[PDB]
Amino acid sequence: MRIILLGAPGAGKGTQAQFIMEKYGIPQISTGDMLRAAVKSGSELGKQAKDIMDAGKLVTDELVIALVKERIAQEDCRNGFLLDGFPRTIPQADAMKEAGINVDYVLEFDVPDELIVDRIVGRRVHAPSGRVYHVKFNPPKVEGKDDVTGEELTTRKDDQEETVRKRLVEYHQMTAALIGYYSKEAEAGNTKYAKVDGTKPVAEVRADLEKILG
Ligand SMILES: Nc1ncnc2c1ncn2[C@@H]1O[C@H](COP(=O)(O)OP(=O)(O)OP(=O)(O)OP(=O)(O)OP(=O)(O)OC[C@H]2O[C@@H](n3cnc4c(N)ncnc43)[C@H](O)[C@@H]2O)[C@@H](O)[C@H]1O
Ligand SMILES: [Mg+2]
Ligand code: NA
Repeated sequence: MRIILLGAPGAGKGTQAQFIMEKYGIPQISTGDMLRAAVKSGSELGKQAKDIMDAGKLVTDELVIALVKERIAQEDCRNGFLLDGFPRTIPQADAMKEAGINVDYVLEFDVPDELIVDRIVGRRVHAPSGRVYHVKFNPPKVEGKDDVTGEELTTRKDDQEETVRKRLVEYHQMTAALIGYYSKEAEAGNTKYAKVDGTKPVAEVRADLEKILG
């Protein structure tokens, strides 16, 4: 199974990705996670993203296309994968088409703009795994600690309010058009498309997605 997650910043894509990965045993391909990891490790492919992400801007198409192409060539992607943050622009989507990368589901996470800032400012992450928490809405069992590894959670450098607002502008300017893109693909029978209410509690969004994915 191959899946794309669409939605504004903070819509809950990464949170729900964890559950989908487990049930269907496919890896999460998170371009945000991959870019942050490249910056942290000083990897030649992706370290350039540091200043761009801090500015709340999109990394160039060619860089993230290269990162994704490298990542889905791995053997753990041979029987399916979950795309989380990719594609993020029309050219990124067309690059997938050009490469002949078909998907089975495109899942849109709907959340009002007014909820995004207070979600992201409370976000805490376990970088090695991609797991994320919220200090109020979805906290760890032990404050500041990853539930699975017990390792110390961190705060992303680009998660302050002003940077979030810039990300939201970028989204509406560049990324929202992917709804129509994959809605059109679905009408052609090239994939299924489904929209969920991302304001529901985490477990209910999970249940709604499970009902769609069967
Ligand atoms: N293809 C690409 N092309 C170009 N540039 C790219 C790129 N991909 C990345 N980049 C670059 O990387 C930068 C950062 O991008 P990115 O890594 O994607 O961060 P983002 O834009 O802020 O949005 P996320 O996808 O991380 O949020 P999410 O939808 O996964 O929600 P989450 O589960 O975390 O949840 C949010 C919070 O709410 C909580 N939460 C989750 N679900 C619920 C719920 N139902 N109820 C209450 N709280 C919830 C969570 O605990 C969490 O705290 C970009 O600006 C860009 O520079
Ligand atoms: Mg994500
Ligand atoms: Na398909």
